[PDB]
Amino acid sequence: ILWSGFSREVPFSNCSRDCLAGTRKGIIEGEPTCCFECVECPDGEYSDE
Amino acid sequence: TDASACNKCPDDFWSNENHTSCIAKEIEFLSWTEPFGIALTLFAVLGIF
Ligand SMILES: *[C@@H]1O[C@H](CO)[C@@H](O)[C@H](O)[C@H]1NC(C)=O
Ligand SMILES: [Ca+2]
Repeated sequence: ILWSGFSREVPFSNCSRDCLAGTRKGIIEGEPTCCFECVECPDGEYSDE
Repeated sequence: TDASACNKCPDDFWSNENHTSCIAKEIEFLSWTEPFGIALTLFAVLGIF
């Protein structure tokens, strides 16, 4: 597959970039579930995924 | 109500137990009017006498 006719990498077509391990998804009012924020986890809490 | 995310309380203040409204961080020092402070100053005055 030549993606745009010349490239070789799968394009990124997500509304928001994936949140990191230390962060968690946060909603944005008026936007669908595919669009979220990357609010950091509070102290005493962790996230591995 | 229906708050998407919790907002940061000002620096001088701190949130209460229900996280509804945040109040000022309690000042703290050995007050002259405090019972311990008044007892210590009474002891010092009696000793000076
Ligand atoms: C929660 O605690 C705060 C403390 O200031 C106060 O608003 C009240 O006692 C409790 N209830 C609500 C609904 O805030
Ligand atoms: Ca909308």
